[PDB]
Amino acid sequence: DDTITTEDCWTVISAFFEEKGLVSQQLDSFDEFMETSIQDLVWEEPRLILDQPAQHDNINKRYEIRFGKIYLSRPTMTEADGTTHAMFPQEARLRNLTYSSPVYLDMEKSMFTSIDGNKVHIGKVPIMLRSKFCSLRTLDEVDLYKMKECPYDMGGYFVIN
Amino acid sequence: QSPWLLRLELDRARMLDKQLTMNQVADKISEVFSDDLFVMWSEDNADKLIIRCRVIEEDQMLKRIEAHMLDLIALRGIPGISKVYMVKHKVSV
Amino acid sequence: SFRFCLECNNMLYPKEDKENQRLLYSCRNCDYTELAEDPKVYRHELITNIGETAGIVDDIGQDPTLPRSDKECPECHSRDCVFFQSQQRRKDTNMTLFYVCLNCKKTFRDE
Amino acid sequence: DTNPRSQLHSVERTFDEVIDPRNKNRLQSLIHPRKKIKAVKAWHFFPDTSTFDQVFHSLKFVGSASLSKDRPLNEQLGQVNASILTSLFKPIEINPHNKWISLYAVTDKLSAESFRKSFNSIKDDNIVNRHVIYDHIKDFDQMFRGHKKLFEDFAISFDDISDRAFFVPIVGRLELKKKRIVPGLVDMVNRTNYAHIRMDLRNPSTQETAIRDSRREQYDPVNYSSI
Amino acid sequence: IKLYGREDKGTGRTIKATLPYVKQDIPIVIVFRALGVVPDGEILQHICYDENDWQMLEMLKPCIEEGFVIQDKEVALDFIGRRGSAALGIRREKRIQYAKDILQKELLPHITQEEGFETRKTFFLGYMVNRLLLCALERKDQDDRDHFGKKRLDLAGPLLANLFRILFRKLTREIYRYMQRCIETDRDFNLNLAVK
Amino acid sequence: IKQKLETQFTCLFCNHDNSVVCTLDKKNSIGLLECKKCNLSFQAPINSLSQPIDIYSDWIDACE
Amino acid sequence: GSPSEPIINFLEEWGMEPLEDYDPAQHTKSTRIFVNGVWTGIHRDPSMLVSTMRDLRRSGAISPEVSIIRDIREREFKIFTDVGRVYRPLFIVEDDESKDNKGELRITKEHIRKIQQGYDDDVYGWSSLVTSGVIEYVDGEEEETIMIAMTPEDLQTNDTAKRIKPEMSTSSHHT
Amino acid sequence: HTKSVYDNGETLDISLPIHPKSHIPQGKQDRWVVKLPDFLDINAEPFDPRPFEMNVKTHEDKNQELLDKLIAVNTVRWRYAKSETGGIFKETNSQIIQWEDGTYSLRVGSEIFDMFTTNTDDNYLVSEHNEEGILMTESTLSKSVKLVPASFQSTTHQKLAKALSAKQKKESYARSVVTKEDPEERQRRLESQENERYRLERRRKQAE
Amino acid sequence: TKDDFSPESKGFVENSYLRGLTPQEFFFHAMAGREGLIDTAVKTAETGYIQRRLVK
Ligand SMILES: [Zn+2]
Ligand SMILES: [Zn+2]
Ligand SMILES: [Zn+2]
Repeated sequence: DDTITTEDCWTVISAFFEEKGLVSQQLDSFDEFMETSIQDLVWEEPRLILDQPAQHDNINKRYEIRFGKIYLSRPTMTEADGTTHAMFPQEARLRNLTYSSPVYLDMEKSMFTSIDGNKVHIGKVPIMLRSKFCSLRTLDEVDLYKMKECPYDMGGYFVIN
Repeated sequence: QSPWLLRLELDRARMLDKQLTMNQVADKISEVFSDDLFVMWSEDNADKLIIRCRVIEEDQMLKRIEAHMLDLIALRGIPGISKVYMVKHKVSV
Repeated sequence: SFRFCLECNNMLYPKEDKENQRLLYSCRNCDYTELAEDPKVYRHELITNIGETAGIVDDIGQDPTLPRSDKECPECHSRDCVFFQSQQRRKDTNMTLFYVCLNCKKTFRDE
Repeated sequence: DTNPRSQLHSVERTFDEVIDPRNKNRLQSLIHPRKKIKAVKAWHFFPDTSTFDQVFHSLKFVGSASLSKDRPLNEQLGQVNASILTSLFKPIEINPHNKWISLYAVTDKLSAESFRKSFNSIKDDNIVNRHVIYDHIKDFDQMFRGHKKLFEDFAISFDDISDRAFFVPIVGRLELKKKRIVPGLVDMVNRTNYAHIRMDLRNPSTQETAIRDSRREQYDPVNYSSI
Repeated sequence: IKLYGREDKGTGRTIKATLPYVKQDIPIVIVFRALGVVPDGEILQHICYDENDWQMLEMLKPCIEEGFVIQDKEVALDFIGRRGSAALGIRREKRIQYAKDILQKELLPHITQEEGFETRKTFFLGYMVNRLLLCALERKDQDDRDHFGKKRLDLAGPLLANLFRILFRKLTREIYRYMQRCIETDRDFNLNLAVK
Repeated sequence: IKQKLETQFTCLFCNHDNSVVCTLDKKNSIGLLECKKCNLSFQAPINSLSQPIDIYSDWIDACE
Repeated sequence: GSPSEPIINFLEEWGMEPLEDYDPAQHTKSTRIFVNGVWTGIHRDPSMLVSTMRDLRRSGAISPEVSIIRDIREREFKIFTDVGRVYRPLFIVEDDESKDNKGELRITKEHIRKIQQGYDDDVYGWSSLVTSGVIEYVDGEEEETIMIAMTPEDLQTNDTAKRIKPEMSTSSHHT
Repeated sequence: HTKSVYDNGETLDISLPIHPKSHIPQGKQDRWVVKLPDFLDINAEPFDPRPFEMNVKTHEDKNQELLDKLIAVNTVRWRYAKSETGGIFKETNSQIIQWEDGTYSLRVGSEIFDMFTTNTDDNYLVSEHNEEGILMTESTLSKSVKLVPASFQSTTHQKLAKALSAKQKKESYARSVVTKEDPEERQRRLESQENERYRLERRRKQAE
Repeated sequence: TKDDFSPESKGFVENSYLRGLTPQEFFFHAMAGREGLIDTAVKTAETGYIQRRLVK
């Protein structure tokens, strides 16, 4: 073979920065969170239980609800007149909005008795910019310019108010 | 007296460095303990410097006596003065 | 070293017979009693050197972070060896070196 | 190779490439991939037919319950001893909270040797009435762990004359620790176990033999199916 | 696992172990017996791994002497159960069950959570006591608190996960309270009103 | 040396609370529980590691 | 963060024996095996095990951010898949004695040319280098067991303006 | 002198039925306990090619299918082989290989797995008799045997490494969805309906 | 390597600022500078408190 010069080391470092970037840890952690952590936290305590040994003919009734799947969407903006539309970070910056997306949870109800259920909105989670769940992840260089976003911006932050 | 025996091996080098005599240590033990303990000591020429003792269930009592002896037997010196150094002082006279 | 009971696995405390004048190891959880071989009931070391060379393993020659010398082995006269200082880490510990051969793997000094 | 035909062909290929243990030349042809060392001897790997009906458990002593450690017990039972190899275990449970195991053995060496020789030579239909008396030795506390899969553990026994190796299933593992009997319960302890147990050797009944053959029919139906 | 007693002071150098939901420290021999290994020899087998080291055996001797008073598993569990900070007046069997619960769970939870799996807990206890003795006998330096390979960094993921766990538990408690209030009226709630 | 301590235990005969006093003597290895209202006395052996909770639990076991 | 179940499966496959089958008197020379701080078993040939684990991690079978630490002095073998460990990449020097390339970098000019092109000669980026075994990640805890050359010129053995490099003469040879 | 606790002398006249054994160990009643690895399975049932072909299961998950394929091709099996003389003989696909160093290896087909033997004391094999509630010992388990793959280049090790590497790569629990309206619309409309029926119920109760 | 007591292994910088430091010397020098900054920013409060008590 041939020896490895310092320029080869800088080529390897350039490959590293081409693949990872400078804010990869933030985006990777947030993507891991949104992808698995919310579902695992919901499934940590998946069963609420209420019992009532009614005697008023003894009927032991158990009421229990199960938590199912987590559904996420792209961030949306709801106006005073009632309409909705897709939100982008520049609009959130200009109008002092929060860049966040709704979270839906499947709740299943069962009515246990012994003688002896769809998507519910549970809240809005702020979205980290340029992550897998951000609207700017897909946009190419030209639409990024049309959206008034700087191509040198790297993301890794949230827009609250 | 009791069948239990208590002998302790003392380092020859540091005992000679401190300039101490075995008889002095024997008299110190005799004074602090009166006749409650019979004491014998090997002479100077012995290969290993030893000093035995005999009391006059007492294994734990002998252990406590040995711990007390190791702790608070003062051979010589001023209590509280842990170490002493020699210093040279330049004085104008 | 202290022995254990052969029937209920507890510690064998020493005991002295008044009538027989003998040292016996007896378990306090039963009536078992075995005759003691030596009169060394207890030994306390004020200044000790154990653990200085006791920290030795048989795979220490595979460590790449250890320095390598060319000192002569006393047993097989090899030309490669690995040295290190004392494993004891008190303030009074000496700075002497322990050498380990790469064939017989014994610990030897330079004095 | 997701094709079922491909999997079947691979199975028959593996079946056909078995090296005959008597074929010394083919055995020497085989070479270790890493060690690069030639083969010396070979043995066939086969299951056992006569033992699948029975239930086998791996029994181990934990800690001080070791027979070698208990020197007076080992001296009394003999310094492999046939008494150890012919010992009896009797699990008795007064309640779910309190449980122990009773151990029995043959103190006499001649009786234990005769019983072991008779037991290890059962290949005919004539069994002598060996009224062997077993004496209680010691009791231990027990815990049990079950295997989720059937053949989680298997013990291998060898047979040099046939060049085979017979393996038996293991259902569970039993661990024993030394138990110190409470002095306030010795009155109830004396009413549980027995000082002696007599074992009588008799030919198995026809109905029990048929039941065991029916149990073995799951493994081997060619030679044991009822007609 | 504290090591009480100063050098040449305080008589014996006993080793007491702090346990969760237990008001006062506990000697290592008693909890070792409570886990289910009574003989002292096997306790030393678990703790030490080389019989010729007489110094660690000497340092464990006061613990053996102190724990000699307890000699059975059940009395050891009961002794655990008296100090377990629970309501006063609990019966002996219920105290033993409470000790079994507080011993199976919340004692080294990262090892295991199921029953009859306490052998690994005993081995880990022996390992901890061995490390404590190795540091106490000046055989090893105390651990470097500022070592960076012993530190961890929490990014957006773990922080948001902890926050979401707290908020989701609050939301679940609100759902529970609303359900309890609504069952009084006995109505087929839409379940889209309980969630806030 | 006898040690007298005021305890917040409940007597099972008079039902009055905060009227239980534990008296333990380590020299003779004994422990006495006395009710300030019922005047009943309970005796149980104690060990070197004994605490008032030990004697209280012993009294509970004796009562049932 | 990575799951520890494949790690336990690999360890049990390669001869690790559980704690219930462990006797400290019998095993006076075995190595304790920890996984995420949990003592899970023992082993008597730690060298083959650590070699196999490291080769598997370098091939991509185990995640590259998994820590493989062998403490020879304390007879311990620790593995970490926890979240929050800070790591950095390093070149790998061929340390196999039986190989001809001993004492030399695994990365060659072919790798550099492939990186410059962007594809393999039957995308080739940083991850391709990491899973080819020429680069690997190490955290602060694993750094205590490795020996690092500062520059590739250091792998092979009087101007008043040029800086002076350490001699490192205390050892006769360096691996 | 620990006196014997049991001295009643009561004796049970229990007789156990015993069956002849197909084989008898020679020279030593020793057996080796072997832990079953994940890549190896035991099929005591005789090999039946047609049901085996008809019961092959295909799954969308490539890792599970690959694991099933590996364990199936590596499963220890046996079948009846028709001899050329007209008799029937038991034929197996598994063998035991002993090298010159004295070590043993389990061979199935072309795959070879090494054996690591650890000596174990006070370990025996017993037979359970549930109908009588007693345990009858069988032999001694002197050595514990672990099965280890021979080399990296073995196909079993490569398939296991591939399956375990690609098993942890697939991780996606949350499922995306498209919101068309305000997520709080359901809450406010149901609150309005509940307030309306509260007013109606209050009016009815005042009118009742 | 382990157990190295040579000057370069324990923080002796043999180069000048004009010549340029090696990475090991750079890191050791940064450690010493960090010590200086911490010492100043920590002793300032104690000195201020002593001065206030003296004045009062
Ligand atoms: Zn005893
Ligand atoms: Zn040598
Ligand atoms: Zn009262």
